[PDB]
Amino acid sequence: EFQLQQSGPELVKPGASVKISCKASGYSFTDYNINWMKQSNGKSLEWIGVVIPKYGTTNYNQKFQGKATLTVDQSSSTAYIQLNSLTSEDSAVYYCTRFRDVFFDVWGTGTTVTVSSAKTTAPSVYPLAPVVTLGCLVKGYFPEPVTLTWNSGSLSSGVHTFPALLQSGLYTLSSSVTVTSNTWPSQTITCNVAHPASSTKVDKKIVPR
Amino acid sequence: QIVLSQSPAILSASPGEKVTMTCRASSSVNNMHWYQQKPSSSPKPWLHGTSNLASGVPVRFSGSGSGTSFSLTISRVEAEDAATYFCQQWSNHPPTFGGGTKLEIDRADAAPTVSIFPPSSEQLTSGGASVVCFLNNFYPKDINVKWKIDGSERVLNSWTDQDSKDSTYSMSSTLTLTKDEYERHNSYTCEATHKTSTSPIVKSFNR
Amino acid sequence: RTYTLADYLKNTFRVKSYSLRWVSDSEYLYKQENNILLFNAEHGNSSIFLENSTFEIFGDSISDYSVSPDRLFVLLEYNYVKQWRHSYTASYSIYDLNKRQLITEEKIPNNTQWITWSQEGHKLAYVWKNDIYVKIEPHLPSHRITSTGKENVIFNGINDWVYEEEIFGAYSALWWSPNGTFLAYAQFNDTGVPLIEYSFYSDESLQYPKTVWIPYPKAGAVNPTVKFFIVNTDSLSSTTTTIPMQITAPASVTTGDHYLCDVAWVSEDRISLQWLRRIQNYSVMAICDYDKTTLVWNCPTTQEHIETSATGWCGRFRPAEPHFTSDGSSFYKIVSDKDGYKHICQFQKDRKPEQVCTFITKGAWEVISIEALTSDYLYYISNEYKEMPGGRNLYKIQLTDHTNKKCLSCDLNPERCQYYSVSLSKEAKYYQLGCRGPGLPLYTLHRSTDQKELRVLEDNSALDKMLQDVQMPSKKLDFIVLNETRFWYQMILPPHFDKSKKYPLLIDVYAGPCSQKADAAFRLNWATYLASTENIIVASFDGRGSGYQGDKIMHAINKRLGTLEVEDQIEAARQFLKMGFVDSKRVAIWGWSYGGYVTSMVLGSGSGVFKCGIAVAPVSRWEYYDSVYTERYMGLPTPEDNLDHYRNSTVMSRAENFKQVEYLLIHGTADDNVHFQQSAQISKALVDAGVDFQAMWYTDEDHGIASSTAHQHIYSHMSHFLQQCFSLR
Amino acid sequence: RTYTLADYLKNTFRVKSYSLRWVSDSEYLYKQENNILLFNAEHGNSSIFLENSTFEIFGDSISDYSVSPDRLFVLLEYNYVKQWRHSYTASYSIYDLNKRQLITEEKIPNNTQWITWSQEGHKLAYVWKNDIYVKIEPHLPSHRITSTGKENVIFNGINDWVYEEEIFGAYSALWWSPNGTFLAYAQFNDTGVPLIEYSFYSDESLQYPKTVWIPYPKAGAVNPTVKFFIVNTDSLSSTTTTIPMQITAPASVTTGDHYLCDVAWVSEDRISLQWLRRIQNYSVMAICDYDKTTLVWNCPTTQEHIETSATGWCGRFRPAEPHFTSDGSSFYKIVSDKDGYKHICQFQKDRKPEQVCTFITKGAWEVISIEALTSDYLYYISNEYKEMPGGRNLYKIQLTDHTNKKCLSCDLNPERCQYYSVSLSKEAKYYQLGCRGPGLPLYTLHRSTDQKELRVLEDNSALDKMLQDVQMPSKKLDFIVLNETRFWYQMILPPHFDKSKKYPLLIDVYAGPCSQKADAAFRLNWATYLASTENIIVASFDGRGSGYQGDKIMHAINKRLGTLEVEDQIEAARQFLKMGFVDSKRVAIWGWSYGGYVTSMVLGSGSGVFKCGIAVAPVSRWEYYDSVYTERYMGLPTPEDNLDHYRNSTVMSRAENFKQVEYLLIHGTADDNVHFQQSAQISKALVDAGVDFQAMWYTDEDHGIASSTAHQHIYSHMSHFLQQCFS
Ligand SMILES: N[C@@H](CC(=O)N1CCn2c(nnc2C(F)(F)F)C1)Cc1cc(F)c(F)cc1F
Ligand SMILES: N[C@@H](CC(=O)N1CCn2c(nnc2C(F)(F)F)C1)Cc1cc(F)c(F)cc1F
Repeated sequence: EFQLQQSGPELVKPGASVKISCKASGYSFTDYNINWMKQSNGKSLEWIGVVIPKYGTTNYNQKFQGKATLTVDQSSSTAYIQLNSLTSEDSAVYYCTRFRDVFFDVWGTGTTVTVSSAKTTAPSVYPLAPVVTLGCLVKGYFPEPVTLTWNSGSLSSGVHTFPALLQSGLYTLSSSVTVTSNTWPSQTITCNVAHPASSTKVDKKIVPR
Repeated sequence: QIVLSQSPAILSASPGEKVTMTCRASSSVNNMHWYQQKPSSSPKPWLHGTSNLASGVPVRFSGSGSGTSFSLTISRVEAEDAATYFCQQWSNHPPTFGGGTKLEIDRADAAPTVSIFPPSSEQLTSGGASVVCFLNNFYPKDINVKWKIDGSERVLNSWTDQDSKDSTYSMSSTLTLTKDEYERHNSYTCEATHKTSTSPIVKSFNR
Repeated sequence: RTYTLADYLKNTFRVKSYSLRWVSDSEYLYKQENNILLFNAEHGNSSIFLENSTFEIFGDSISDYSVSPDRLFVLLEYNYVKQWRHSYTASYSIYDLNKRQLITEEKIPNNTQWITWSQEGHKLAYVWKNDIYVKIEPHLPSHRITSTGKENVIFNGINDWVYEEEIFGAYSALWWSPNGTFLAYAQFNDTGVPLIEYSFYSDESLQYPKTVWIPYPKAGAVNPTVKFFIVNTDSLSSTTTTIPMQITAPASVTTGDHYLCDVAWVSEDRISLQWLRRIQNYSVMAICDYDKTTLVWNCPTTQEHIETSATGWCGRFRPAEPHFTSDGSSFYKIVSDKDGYKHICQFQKDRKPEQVCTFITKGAWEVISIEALTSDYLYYISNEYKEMPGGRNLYKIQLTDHTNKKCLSCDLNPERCQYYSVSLSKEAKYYQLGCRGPGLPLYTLHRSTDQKELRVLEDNSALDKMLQDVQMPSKKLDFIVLNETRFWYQMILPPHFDKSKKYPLLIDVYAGPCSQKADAAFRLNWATYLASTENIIVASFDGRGSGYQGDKIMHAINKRLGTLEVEDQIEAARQFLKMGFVDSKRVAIWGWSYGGYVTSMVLGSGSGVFKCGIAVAPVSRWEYYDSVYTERYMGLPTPEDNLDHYRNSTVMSRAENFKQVEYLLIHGTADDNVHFQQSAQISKALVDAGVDFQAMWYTDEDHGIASSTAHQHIYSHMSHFLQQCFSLR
Repeated sequence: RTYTLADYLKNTFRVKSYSLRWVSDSEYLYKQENNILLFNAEHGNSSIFLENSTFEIFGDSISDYSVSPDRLFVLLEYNYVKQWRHSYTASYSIYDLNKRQLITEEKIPNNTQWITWSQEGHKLAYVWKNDIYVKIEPHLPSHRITSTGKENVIFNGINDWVYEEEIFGAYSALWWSPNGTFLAYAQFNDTGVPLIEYSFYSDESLQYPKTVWIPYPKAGAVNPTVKFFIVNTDSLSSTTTTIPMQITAPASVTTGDHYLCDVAWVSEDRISLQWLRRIQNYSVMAICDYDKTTLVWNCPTTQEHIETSATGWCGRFRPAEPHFTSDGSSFYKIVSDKDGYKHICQFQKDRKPEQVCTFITKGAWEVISIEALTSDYLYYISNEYKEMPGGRNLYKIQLTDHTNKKCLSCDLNPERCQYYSVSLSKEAKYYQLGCRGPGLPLYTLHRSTDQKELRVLEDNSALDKMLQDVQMPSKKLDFIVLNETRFWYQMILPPHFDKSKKYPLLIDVYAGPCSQKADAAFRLNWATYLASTENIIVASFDGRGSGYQGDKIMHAINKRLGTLEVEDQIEAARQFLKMGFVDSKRVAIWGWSYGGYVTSMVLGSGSGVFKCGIAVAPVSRWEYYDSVYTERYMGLPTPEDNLDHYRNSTVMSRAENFKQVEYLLIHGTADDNVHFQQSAQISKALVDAGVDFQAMWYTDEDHGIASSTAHQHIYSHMSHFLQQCFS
């Protein structure tokens, strides 16, 4: 019923600044307050600050006083966080949350934000065949988020989306899927790789060698 | 501010067993909160006021405590409960978090499905050759995968999170090489030493 | 069902109250679901002041708030850390009301020991690491006043241990001027003061226990020294050096050791300083004026007002407050008359050859407090109505014609309400009555001219429900005649009390100097449980030494702090046995703090009246307790003064007599007030005498034993003992 | 009438004994009570040595005496002030026996921490303000040996807290050479060792309580360091500066933290030093020789005898004492077999290729101690006779012929005596037998060649005539069988114990590592009152963890001090229920010290076997107790080692289970051994848990609670608790 939704993933160079929103709907937006969090890829969470949508009153953490700046638009019911002057240390996932004067009872989708001097790069897709097990090796992109699905959904069981790994400025995300011996030789199966930043809507079907 | 210490990092327990969970503070806390987070997803609200359920949280979960030692008990753990937990404090501003309470599940054993892939005609086009190998569905996470160039021992690994469906793990071993070095030898070997085995597991392809 | 032990401990039946803060002459502030609201008493409406979302900004860490007199800034207290009874530590941050945001430039530092707004305007002063700071504007840098501060040695603008506890009853030792030009403050030096040292074990993770230490002047030991100062806040600059100015003298009190025991601003260039000797039968109220041509505060002998006492000590616990008029000439003060009765009498700024003051009240009763002073009327509380010392009612008196003495709260509800406490407005044109007992507490708003009830703020309607199926005890306030004079007592009788039947009797005792256990207040406490469930009569008695009944009764125990109130508690029991509803074989006595000393002395007397008894955090001998309190009633522990009674009024001297009784000794290990030493000595004496007793320590608990679980444990542990003593379980 | 509590506390029935100090091979001394008398054993006559008047000049202040080896001087101890278990301070004055008058020139100073004569002659060495002073002649001035001493920081010739309590078991840390040429001593440094701090309230007159503080190394905390020195006593003059010679500990030991645990002079130019790592599973016995030319004590690698233990720790509580021969080449110590049984192994001064040694005794039993070693025979105590770990008998074995294996106390009186202790002469010509139990104690004199009783020293007949109208209890020593292994127990049965009727059971427990409650000794203590008067069966059980029964049993609790011994105490109770003379609805368990910990763990187990129980001065968690004792069994409390079990085996973690029982917690406020902290944490855990229990502190009492009035009070209070619990 109560929905929170943020902007998509982001990339920027050192010294630059970014802004990410937190749209909300359902509850009376002016009543409850908005709190923001930070979490590195393999560390604990970290509280940044808080805002009240009604008056736009802010209160920041001492650690993020001279970095993050919070604002809100109550007409559009959308809260914002403005991160100024980023470095490689700021590379982390950010969340927007609501407070019921008790605890963080509502949470947003979550957004990864990377900071690096390297320019954006597009992924390469390869069809893997058994010469029952299929595959779809994605190799040679950068930012982080590469959405990989089979037939735009459909296949769920047997899927093992392995998270990406860095290799000399090249992210390598592999995948797999398994079914019966009768289904694949006849019918067509295809993996659907997608990377927003570089603008790529890639398709590749698995062909018998 | 208050350094919360989760005890311990990762903890395993079978389905239907008791599971206790504690968050140790440094100074003092009036009311401890808890949050569940599945890998690659936003944290979810679980227990507010130490005991009370959130709007949607099931009835098997409940906690209590005071001072510098609060708790959260889980009655009969299910397969879906396999997710990381965090303790939150806000009796003293600024609020702090724990560290890591990865709720593992103890399941039955199963051997890894050893598949293999040579480089496709598309990847050879770029002037390279990445040999890939797959290991799917297994509880024992310990393994010793290794490649051999017709005998000579020479890799990029990537591991899956715990499945909420069946609590199993998986692995993908990728071997990146050039097209010139790919056209220098014949056979390619992908073996492993898994818990549910002793000697190397055989699986290979030939040109 | 009955009012069980669980109902008391878990606190199911909650007795409500109505707290409010008078901001203006006809406006106040009140809380509602964590939302502080503004009420205007001019109409019958309310306006939203500051929402729960604002306090939520800091989470649940908000312990308290404080709005400035100009209603433009709010002081937000958070990260509360208790120290002693009144002293504590907290972080702070200021909220702007117009701009609706926090002031994050030039902030208040961590571990701020005290803060205060000025009387008029948004000025801030605060104490940090025993040094005073001044902040003219919330956004501007703070000007440092003192740089002598040191932990547990030099205190600037805050009281040490003994001054906090026994003198001011508060941690703060700084006072703003009316308009805000000056800032007065006291300085204490604890260099000679010896240290009490006890162990704090902390949480189980701590491997080696910490040794806590406090500068604590025990009876006869070296006390702290005091120094009063005033600093001009309007002349503070970073260019010039901030130079406070010291008020010296009086010459009479500075002959030996002395105390600063009250201070009040009369005008912007006039201030009254109350002083007191170590021998607390001599008090001087020196009014001092600011000579701006030489920058020194002048204190002549003509403006001094001496106060003495041959029978005992000055005031009840200290010389009372002087309430000055707007112009600053006349001031009213509660003083004992020639008959020995605390009454309001008028003084002028100039003294008289023999300072006789015109007493505006003469009756055989005492004035409790002066609540307000207007241009043409005066508000006060007394124990006059129906000749009950345990009663409290609001009275109004005229300054011109003294005979005009109307009561404000007497017949508003004479059955339900016989114990009132009032919270008046600035110029006293509106007021809130606080009915405490003997019925369910009631809170109402009123207008001063018409004495008309505007509305009912809280009447405990929720508490009226819930208690519909419980066997409620009944309180019985009455007296007896002993040796040609009245002595009032109290009895929480069991539900549907039958005079024909005999019940077990428990004497609830404190019986300290100027104490009053027998009153008309309502309480849902441990005594309610013992009557409701266990059918035990819980009694209380105000014998010789008790207050609010003249200085003949109160000063009867002068230099004799453990003899009359001991024997009068035994006599009270014998009188209850004569009434014929008390089981003589099942009579007990219990008390906390001073009550523990009385309980212990009663059991050690060997009267044979009491079967068993419980002492919680008892004083054992008076040499162990602090100087200010002890030397007020006792002398100094010297052969020249009163060492012989110090040596004779100890509990452990009477250790052999405990064989005739069952004794339960309880004491918290981290008690800073009545140290664990005292019980440790008692127990050691009982061991040497070969008498068997029961004991209980509470790890890391102080004098209150106010930790939730420790509070539940002690009263549950005491219940088992009392059941076993009376053969109930 | 019965043996009442009053009889125990007033101590009307004194269990007499016979002490003595063997001066020569044929003569010994003993106190009449008024005087001391010299008894020659070859004769049957007496010779008065030192009269009552000689002490009476000092009054009742005389606490002890010490006659010199040459019989010319007597060291008179007085103004005794106790410190810890063994440590104390006292004034001293030497008495000339020949001239019969006191030496009043260059006398011994006040608050002397330790004194001792040399092995031969009459040379005195003494510690004062943590500094050693040698005194060749009673009237000569003292010679400072060291000047680094400081209160609670540097200790010269005396043990600090942890060394006194756990390692040596005494306050003295200096050793004279056989001929008074060298004086060895240890130096400890407590700089870095954290402090325990508690309040001592003292007598009523004291206004402000005093804060006592001791350098106390808790489990995992910084231990004190140690240094060994030897000073040349024959070359001490006021012109030349005294320069002691330092011995370096073995290189294998000095890699980390370590201990010095035992010192024994082999000869004049030879000495044995026993070392031990902080991880107490590795002990090196380095024999060091004196270099006459370069003045340095050589310790070659070839003279280092290593001891190890994979199952647990070296020795019982520490590596055993080696007994060297007069020549000083071969020695004997008690060491574990391949089966894990403590027996006497024969060693030489040089080690053998892989530390092999010749066991002169064998079988499923253990040797207790080695009282003497002569040129012809070896004397030792064992628990072999009748396969009784509880029993004690004097044995004798020949050096060459191992099969020549006698017993000198097996058949003296088999009913009255199954538990012996021996005090031999200077070279095993005469000896005293000390029959402790299970009958009334018996003391006799003997000859070594022919086992002939010369006279009865103490028959306890005086006690016998008083215990003829009292209802005496009866001791039942026996065992049970669990998993094909026999665990022994004892039971103090009430007078005329009727097996048809059912009685209340009280489990007396200590159950520490290498402990033995179930034995054949006679005791007229608190247990006899509970049997005689209250008709309560007081029982004890030596489960897994107990010693003198092989290292398989003793090392079962290694790294695990709160699991086997506690549940074996529960299991032992279940066995007593099956026997059919125990009232199952009235069973309790009490213990002091480690027993308090076991009691507390048993009560918090949740077995539902025990109704109530009393823990006196209990350990709560092992992080609080000292390092040497705790780390010997538990190791270090670190994530890399054994922190998990440290956190698991706490009493506070079992707080919620105490709702099923009635618990009495007792602890002295001035306990230096098991600090009041521990019970304070237990009580705080029970309060948070919402459990009701009973408590009692004791102001300014230490671990023993041995003060007269405090001793009477605690046992009266515990007696009331059991009366309330059972009746
Ligand atoms: N220390 C005493 C304080 C007191 O009696 N009052 C509170 C402060 N006070 C009082 N009257 N005026 C004031 C104040 F002005 F200080 F607030 C009474 C109470 C007290 C008395 C004892 F004998 C004892 F063992 C402990 C104890 F806590
Ligand atoms: N600290 C312990 C030492 C000991 O058990 N022995 C005394 C010294 N000793 C022993 N066996 N050999 C030696 C000695 F060689 F060290 F002397 C027995 C005793 C002990 C154990 C506890 F668990 C406890 F809570 C207190 C306590 F006092």
